[PDB]
Amino acid sequence: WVQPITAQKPSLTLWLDDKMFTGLINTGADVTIIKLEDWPPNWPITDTLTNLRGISNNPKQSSKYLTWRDKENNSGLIKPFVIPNLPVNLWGRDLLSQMKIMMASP
Amino acid sequence: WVQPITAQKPSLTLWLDDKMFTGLINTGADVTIIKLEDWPPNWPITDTLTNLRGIGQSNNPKQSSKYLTWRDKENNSGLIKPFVIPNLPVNLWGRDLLSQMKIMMASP
Amino acid sequence: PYVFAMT
Repeated sequence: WVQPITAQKPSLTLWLDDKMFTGLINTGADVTIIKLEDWPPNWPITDTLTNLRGISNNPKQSSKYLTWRDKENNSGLIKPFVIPNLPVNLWGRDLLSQMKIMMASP
Repeated sequence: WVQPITAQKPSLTLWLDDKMFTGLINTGADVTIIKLEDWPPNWPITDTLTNLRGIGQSNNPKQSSKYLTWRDKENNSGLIKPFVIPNLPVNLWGRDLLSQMKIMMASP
Repeated sequence: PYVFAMT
């Protein structure tokens, strides 16, 4: 697939385990973040010793790895962080590199 | 040019006016930010009543008073008016600049 | 505007 970078939020819909999530393609983040409001309560969470420097939070994280699958049936594993009070899910480079996504200009 | 998205910081060097800056390609940001530590002191900035919302919120950031000519190594060029923020680790190229560069994201 | 750097 091909997506131009515009002023509009660049967006990606995929499956994490058996649930569909939509999120922002975020080359600025090393890690993927799902808003807690979207997180199925039965999926176990853990504390981390991580610090997320923003524009600072100590995120919880998925206890298990999740299978991501896209609409073309590419798939892999990510262990996203889970943070409340976020407006969008953020697809980070942990996921984006597994998708072999390139940036190109003419 | 073509840059694959990896675990490493995706990086871009260009001129803003007559100065070279390097920054993080950040499709996650609507606007471009230059760390104050990098900002030429003779370049005027202004107060804004805007809010930069992310993991947290930076109220009333400064912004370049003038538009800057951005230029890349192939002599493509255009204008951006970046925000200027202290305590940041990298300059952030946002989609305001990236859309002017006609950059595409593509998977095989 | 929204800004997502989390080194």
